[PDB]
Amino acid sequence: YLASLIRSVVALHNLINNKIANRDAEKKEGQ
Amino acid sequence: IISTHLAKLYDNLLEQNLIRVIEPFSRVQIEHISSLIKLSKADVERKLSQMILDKKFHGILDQGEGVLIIFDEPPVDKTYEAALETIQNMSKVVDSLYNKAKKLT
Amino acid sequence: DDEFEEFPAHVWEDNWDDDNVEDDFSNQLRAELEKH
Amino acid sequence: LPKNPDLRIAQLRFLLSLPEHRGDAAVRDELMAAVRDNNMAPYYEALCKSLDWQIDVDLLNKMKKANEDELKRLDEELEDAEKNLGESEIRDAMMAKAEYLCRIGDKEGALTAFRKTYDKTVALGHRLDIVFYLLRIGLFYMDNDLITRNTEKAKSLIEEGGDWDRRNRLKVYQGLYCVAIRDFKQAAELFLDTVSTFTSYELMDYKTFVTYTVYVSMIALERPDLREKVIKGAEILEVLHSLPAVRQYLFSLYECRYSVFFQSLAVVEQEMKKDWLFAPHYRYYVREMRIHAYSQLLESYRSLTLGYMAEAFGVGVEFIDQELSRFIAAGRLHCKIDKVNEIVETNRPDSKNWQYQETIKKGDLLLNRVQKLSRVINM
Amino acid sequence: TAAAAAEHSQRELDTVTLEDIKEHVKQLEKAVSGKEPRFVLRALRMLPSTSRRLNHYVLYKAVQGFFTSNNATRDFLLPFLELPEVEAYLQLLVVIFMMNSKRYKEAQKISDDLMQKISTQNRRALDLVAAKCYYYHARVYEFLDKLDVVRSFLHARLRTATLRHDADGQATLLNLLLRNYLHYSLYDQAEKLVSKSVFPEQANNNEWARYLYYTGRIKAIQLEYSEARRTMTNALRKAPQHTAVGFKQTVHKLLIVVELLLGEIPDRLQFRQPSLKRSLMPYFLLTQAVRTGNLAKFNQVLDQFGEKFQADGTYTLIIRLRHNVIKTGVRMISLSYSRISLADIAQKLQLDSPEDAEFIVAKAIRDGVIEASINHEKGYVQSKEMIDIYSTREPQLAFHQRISFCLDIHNMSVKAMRFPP
Repeated sequence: YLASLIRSVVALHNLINNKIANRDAEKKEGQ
Repeated sequence: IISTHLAKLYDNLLEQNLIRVIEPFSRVQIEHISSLIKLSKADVERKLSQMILDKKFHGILDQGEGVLIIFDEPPVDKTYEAALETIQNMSKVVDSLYNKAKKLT
Repeated sequence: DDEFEEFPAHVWEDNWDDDNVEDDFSNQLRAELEKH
Repeated sequence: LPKNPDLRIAQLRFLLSLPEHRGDAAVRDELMAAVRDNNMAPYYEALCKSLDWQIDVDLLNKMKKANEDELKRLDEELEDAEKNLGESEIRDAMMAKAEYLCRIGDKEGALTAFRKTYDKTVALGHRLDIVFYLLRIGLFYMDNDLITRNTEKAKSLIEEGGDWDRRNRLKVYQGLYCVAIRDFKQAAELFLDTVSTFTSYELMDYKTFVTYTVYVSMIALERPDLREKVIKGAEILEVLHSLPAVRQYLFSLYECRYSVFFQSLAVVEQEMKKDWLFAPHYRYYVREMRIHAYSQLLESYRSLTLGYMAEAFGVGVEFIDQELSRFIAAGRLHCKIDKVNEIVETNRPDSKNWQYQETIKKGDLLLNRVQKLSRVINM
Repeated sequence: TAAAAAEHSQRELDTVTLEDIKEHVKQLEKAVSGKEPRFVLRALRMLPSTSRRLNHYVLYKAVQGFFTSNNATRDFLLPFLELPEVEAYLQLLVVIFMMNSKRYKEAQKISDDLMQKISTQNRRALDLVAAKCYYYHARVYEFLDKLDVVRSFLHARLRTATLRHDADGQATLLNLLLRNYLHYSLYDQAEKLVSKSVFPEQANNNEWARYLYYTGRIKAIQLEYSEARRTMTNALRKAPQHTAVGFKQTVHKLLIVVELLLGEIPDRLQFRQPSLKRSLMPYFLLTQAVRTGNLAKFNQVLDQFGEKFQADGTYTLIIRLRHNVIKTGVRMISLSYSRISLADIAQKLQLDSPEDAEFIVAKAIRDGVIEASINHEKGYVQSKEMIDIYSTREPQLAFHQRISFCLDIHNMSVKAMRFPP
């Protein structure tokens, strides 16, 4: 359970990074 | 200057004698221990309670049938410890992830 | 963020037992020892 | 430092402002003596208005005239300093004016004068002294907002630069404020850290400080730390030698002589309710100490009978049963009663069991946070 | 002319808000043109702030300068102000401002225009704007105080929006329909509909919170206290933090009531909360009375605060309270005891007779709030022999639920991971 919790937290952090990168890329491309 | 030291020596000797006489057992009658050690039931009970509270030996009293259940306490599992501190670390990491996302999106 | 405008709108950490009204422990002890 | 204001005045006023204690007239004599000596017209008027006392107009007018004379003299000196003397003596005159306003008890006037003095002045030591005056005024008036604002200010000044003495005095003030706001854990920490080097004689006497430290340390410290840092504390033992009741109380708790402990707890409740700083905490303190004694006694047992509990605590079986039931219901004890054959079993959780429960609780918190994050972001 | 200076500053703010509206509109064009049938949610995220900052002249100039592509529909906006998604979003802003002005008649006329337009246009990226329009139309008819034809029409719209496999529209329609049923006290029909419907598992957090609140209300009045309490706690957790004070207050009140019914005591932190202290103070008095077990205090507080009790709605639950007041008494008596006798139970609960105490403890067994045995041969209520619950499958089950949840979070995250190219 501890292992799965850590893995899920890491996955969420990766998704947050991906969202930030995608929004930055789209904003830069638009402007 | 002498009375205090002699009282401390008395308490230490009583502790050592109690340990020696209680080692060859797993469940004893406070009456039997008192008879072995040549003291009074109330005094031996109070000393045993103080020792147990201060964690001198692994045992729990029972003032009913008049018993001293001695045993060995299994060592605290270090895995649950490390897991708990890791849970705390991940909680503060989740706080950091909030600070990132909820403020940049 | 979205908001629910649809629905109409000490410095301590208190405890439930605190509000309970009872005699001062000094008086309680005095009574207990008087009847004991 | 000086007693400006003198918290003894707040002590006496609060003691008077209590039921079954008004009219003792010894408090009245002492308070009136101090008020006349320090010429506190605003405080005299406020006390009379709040508590509905008679006013001795003759002395009130005499001391008001004295107060106006002093205020005019201070203003004239400040005007002369501004006209001729330099910024240093202007600041000195402002400092004296604020001192006198505090002495007379002008709360808002003293606050404004001190704010102006702090804004003008630049010396680090004088800034520390001004903020300490502000903190003492805040304690005098029991204004948590001002007290905490000035505490943050003084901490910032010390961090920017400070010395050992002002650091200790700030420690003591923080401890007083924590005792006021029921942070007994931090209060114990600060008081035990600063007990060996008590210097803030303007707030209380060393004996009162030691009694406060003993009370707070015992309510905030486990058995090992209590033994290590109070029972084996040089200064605490030295002062408790002169204090024959607090020593009894602490040592009864430590040596597990619980009847004497309960008697001492009763007397200590009465003293602490009479006290002004601890006043809105005596019920909580007594409840906590009762729970502490019950837990200490049950820590070394598995089946304890109400008869033996009553004998040990010098109380009745009915009272013991009532208190045990209330505390178990509130969840402050690990023990289950059995009334048909009066007994108290000790259902203390095993180490692994408690670790599992703690893991469940912490994991539930973290998982709720993670679920919130995931559902907020994935959309 | 301070008035003139304020007007010029207001017009500068108007230009800024018009630029914001342009940003939202271009986001709508980006969404429709590209994949990811979203970013309409991005545009709407500022919808509350834009609606708050709206102005009469702002809307008038917007309608005057826009809607130039085609159609003369600006004749329905200019007199009252004196594209696939852009028309819908601007028009939604218009109707929101009309509601702010409180002119319900033309508000509902214009909303019906919206509703016909959206029903005509069967698009897939317009579903979110349609759901927002549905919510605001339910609200305008609430303000008009009719809420009669909404039942049928939103029911038909829900049928259409569930025939189309939509989530946001389904959730919004279900929430509004349940709100109508509750406002008209049609609890039976609400229960039937929630039983025979399925809430979109992936729905907006606000809609999830609303659905949990309504379902908890249904269960509480339907005699499912455990389900009501857990659902209501989940709704409170899902709800926003620094807003929705009224929704949070209602959830707190009903949750406190349902907990008192279950036989527990609410956390004092709820009441201590500044945003809820004054609102919940009557319920603080009720909680104090129940904990004390004083029927006189209970009755006097009920009489004093009956007004708020219609304002919110708890009377059946508030008498079920008295029931669970005695239930809480017996639960605590069994909690802080292991072998208490029937006579002692009667003495401590002030019950008239040991036989009455026996009946009450048996009903406590019904409710499962004491989980204890009893023996009338000698007349005492023995408790379940407490077991060290770690050499059993309860920890396994708990860890299994949590592990499955963590795996599901990882799966959902790694699926939501997106790449726009």
